[PDB]
Amino acid sequence: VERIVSRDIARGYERIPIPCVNAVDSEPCPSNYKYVSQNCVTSPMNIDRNITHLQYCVCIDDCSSSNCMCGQLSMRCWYDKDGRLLPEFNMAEPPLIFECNHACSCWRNCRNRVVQNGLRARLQLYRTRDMGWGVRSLQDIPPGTFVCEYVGELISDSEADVREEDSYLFDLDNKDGEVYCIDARFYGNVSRFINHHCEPNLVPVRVFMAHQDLRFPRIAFFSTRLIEAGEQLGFDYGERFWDIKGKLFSCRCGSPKCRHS
Amino acid sequence: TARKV
Ligand SMILES: Nc1ncnc2c1ncn2[C@@H]1O[C@H](C[C@@H](N)CC[C@H](N)C(=O)O)[C@@H](O)[C@H]1O
Ligand SMILES: [Zn+2]
Ligand SMILES: [Zn+2]
Ligand SMILES: [Zn+2]
Ligand SMILES: [Zn+2]
Repeated sequence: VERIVSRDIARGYERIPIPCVNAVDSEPCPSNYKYVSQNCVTSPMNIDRNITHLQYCVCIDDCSSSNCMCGQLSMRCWYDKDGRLLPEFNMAEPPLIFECNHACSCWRNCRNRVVQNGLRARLQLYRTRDMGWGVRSLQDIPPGTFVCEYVGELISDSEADVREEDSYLFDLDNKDGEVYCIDARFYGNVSRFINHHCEPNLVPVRVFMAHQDLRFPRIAFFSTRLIEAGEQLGFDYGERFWDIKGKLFSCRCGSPKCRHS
Repeated sequence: TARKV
C-alpha cells in the first residue's frame, strides 16, 4: 500500500505541500538533511545586493510591451500570458532570464514574474524501485511550466572539490569569473531528490530575480513537454556527472535512448 | 568532482 511517511516534507515553507510516500520498502521519510525553500550560505559570499546596481524596467504597462528592459535583458520576455514559456523558447540553449524586480516601476503582477511566485505545481516525493528516492507529479503539467527551483547551499568551486558528497552538487558556471556551486546535500529543497533521465521532461534555466549578480544565477526547472500525472520528474545531469559517477554505477533511467546505461 | 548542470 501507499504508506504516507510525511504530509509535507517542507513543513509548510512552500505554497503547496509536498508529501512523502513509500510503497516499496522500510525506509522512512528522509531526514539526513535540512529542508530550505531558498538558497543559503555557510561561508560569507559578497553577493551584490546594492539596489542602485539593478537593471530595471519602467513599463507603464504589464511588461507585455516590446519596450520592457528586463525582457530585453532576456533577449525577449519568454513567458506567455499565464507564465508558461513560449514555443519559440530554445530548450537546447536556454537563454538567461531576467525577471522584473522591486526596482522596476511595474506592478508585482506584471507578466515577467514567474519563478519568483513560488512553487505552483502539486508534486510529491516517493520511493522508487531502482533509484531510491524520487520526485513525481500529481497533476498534468503543460510544457513550458516552471516546475521548481534547484535550491541549496552556495559554495565556491574550491569547497566543491573538497566535499565527500558530490551526489547533490549543481554547477553554476559563471564564465566571466569564479565558478560557484549549489550543494544540496546538507541544506536543500525538493529538487535534491530529482533523478537523472535521458529523455528529461525538465530543463534547468538560469534565472535572475531580486538581484543581478551574475556570479549567482538561480536554477529554474521548466517542463519540456506535457507531464502526465504520476510521471516521475527527471532532468539531464550532464557529462561531468557521468564521467565521474558513471565509473561506479550506471543509468537505470530505463529509456530506449539511454546514453549512460 | 561530479557536478550536475
Ligand atoms: N538514472 C539514474 N540511475 C541510477 N542512479 C541515479 C539516476 N538518477 C539519479 N541517480 C542517483 O541519485 C543521485 C542524485 C540525487 N540528486 C537523486 C535523489 C536520490 N536518488 C536520493 O535517493 O536521494 C545520484 O548520486 C545517484 O545515486
Ligand atoms: Zn517592464
Ligand atoms: Zn521589470
Ligand atoms: Zn514588470
Ligand atoms: Zn539514461
